[PDB]
Amino acid sequence: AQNPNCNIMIFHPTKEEFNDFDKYIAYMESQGAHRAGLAKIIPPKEWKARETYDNISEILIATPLQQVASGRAGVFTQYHKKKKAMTVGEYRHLANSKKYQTPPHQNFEDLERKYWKNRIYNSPIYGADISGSLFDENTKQWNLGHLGTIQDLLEKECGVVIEGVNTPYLYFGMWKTTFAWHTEDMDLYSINYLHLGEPKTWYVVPPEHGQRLERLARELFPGSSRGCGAFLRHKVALISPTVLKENGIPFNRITQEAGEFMVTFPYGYHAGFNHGFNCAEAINFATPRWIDYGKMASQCSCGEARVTFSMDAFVRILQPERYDLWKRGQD
Ligand SMILES: O=C(O)CNC(=O)C(=O)O
Ligand SMILES: [Mg+2]
Ligand code: NI
Ligand SMILES: [Zn+2]
Repeated sequence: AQNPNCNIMIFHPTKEEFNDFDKYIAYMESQGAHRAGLAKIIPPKEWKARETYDNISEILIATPLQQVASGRAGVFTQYHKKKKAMTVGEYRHLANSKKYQTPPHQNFEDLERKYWKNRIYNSPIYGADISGSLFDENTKQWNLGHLGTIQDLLEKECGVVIEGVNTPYLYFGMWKTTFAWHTEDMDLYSINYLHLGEPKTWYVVPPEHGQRLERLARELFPGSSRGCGAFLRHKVALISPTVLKENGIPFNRITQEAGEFMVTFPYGYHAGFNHGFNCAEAINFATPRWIDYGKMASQCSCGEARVTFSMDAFVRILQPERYDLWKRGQD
């Protein structure tokens, strides 16, 4: 068995190997990359996502989200308070302000310490979940707006044609902006490209150990767990590496820098934070190996998770027994 300790693997594809996306994902899996839940892909030196980032300031962040924490430093939830619209240039200026900017630090480990010590005492503003792309249309390799769609994969594997679309999303971050512990919708893969700016630190639980994280989460967030049998689908709970280690939960960590891709694998729980002003692009995708994860994915039916249009068909076809209850939670 390849990668039996479930370490995060880092890949350096050549420009030739960068042509065929599906083939390279399958290659990484042949080397055991999925066992970690997360892999890093450093593009060949010949590649670029676009020519420059000099002309992005007029992108609108219609609903910036202020991420307000509750709990203790290592075990907290966050809620998202909607703020007034602002442009990316306005948001960049805000991120760099004295109130929001990254503090002085020695290295990534010192900043990580500061994040976990101090996160809860601040409410950073995240420009998350903005439909759009920053890849140039002429970038032919690993262009996250040009991937094979999940609807097409389901149709190719299972024979059933379904409605729905699959487009990317932009994330504008600042120091302390946080992504809570989650797996993807329908335990899909994700791919995330950090276009510019400061790093993003990731934590990940191997897919084979995901239920250990779920059991801890039920213990640590006991009201939430009574409310919903899949409350991590709400994407609000944070648990620090120190607390994970104290509770024996297997995990790994890695820092993504500008110009690097990360792939999350089916049922790989992940969480993390941004170091400072940045912009990432991410999308979900599927492969043949996903189908069995999709069929077994938990679902939130309490009403909280509310998701895209395109998840309806995935539930309907892969999980027909669950469909009626899940759709009620959508309505
Ligand atoms: O970058 C973020 O805020 C969150 N991203 C992801 O969870 C991902 O790419 O799967
Ligand atoms: Mg612009
Ligand atoms: Ni994710
Ligand atoms: Zn729920």
